[PDB]
Amino acid sequence: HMLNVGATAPDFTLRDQNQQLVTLRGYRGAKNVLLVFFPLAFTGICQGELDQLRDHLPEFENDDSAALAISVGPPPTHKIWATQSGFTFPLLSDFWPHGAVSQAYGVFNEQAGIANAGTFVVDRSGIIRFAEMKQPGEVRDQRLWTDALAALT
Amino acid sequence: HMLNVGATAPDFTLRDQNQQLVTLRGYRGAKNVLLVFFPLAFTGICQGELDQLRDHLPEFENDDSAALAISVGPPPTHKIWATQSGFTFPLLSDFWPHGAVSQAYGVFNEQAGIANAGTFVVDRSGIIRFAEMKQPGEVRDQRLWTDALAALT
Repeated sequence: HMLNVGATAPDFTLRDQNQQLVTLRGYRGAKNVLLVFFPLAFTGICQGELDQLRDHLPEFENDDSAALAISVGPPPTHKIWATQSGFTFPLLSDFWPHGAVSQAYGVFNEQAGIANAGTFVVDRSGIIRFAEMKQPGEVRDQRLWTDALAALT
Repeated sequence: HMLNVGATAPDFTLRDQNQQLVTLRGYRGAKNVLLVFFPLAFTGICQGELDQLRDHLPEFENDDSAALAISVGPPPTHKIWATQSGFTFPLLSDFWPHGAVSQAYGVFNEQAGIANAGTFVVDRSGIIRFAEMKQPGEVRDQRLWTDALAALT
């Protein structure tokens, strides 16, 4: 089960698609952070969700907000996928330990070994202010993410 | 340590790039099996290795032998990579549990969470007849594999 609103966002340091280290706490005091967990690269549903994030990127990656996509895939996988899909935002690798970050946020699927489609908004204080789990047969509403971020400014 | 010649090749059941199950024991009493463990899809080092396999595929995949590539990546990853590289042989997913099959063959890298570049030849009885792990920094000479399979007829 997902970490609830008001809980302290577990810290993490993960490799992005270009092998750079990205730390959640690096955004404390500066930007609200949108964490988009997704199951697998090269799958239709994740493609659609990240394509929509790509299309509305300025509403998520700006002076007040940062957007980080997270999955169990390693950087080379995310690099190729990001290049083909045109993703310029960071795709982080919760690869080894496998899904450690996903488990900390309570969005890890132990049966399949992938992250569930959970989204969080972490405020400037490192506190989770928004938490949304994707429901069966549907895509997450991203207007809801922009509004949640806009509300924290 | 890596499993060496004389040992029983641990049995496995894994999904190939097209989600079809592939078991090692299915080849016993029929074909010699080349097991090629590789670290990560979309990396130059693994590309070079599997390209060499692809370029000489008829010598490994015939009436007397089959070739299986294995790594920790999931099927969608291998599917896309196989399509881009023109790989027609099975790329199996040692994805969940993470690196289980690789750990059973003693070719799993615990620091990086990937399989080391290990190659095995399993004969019709299920015994390892060839076992070689890539000297990281040096490239695998695949004519040594063909000779290993040549001696099993």
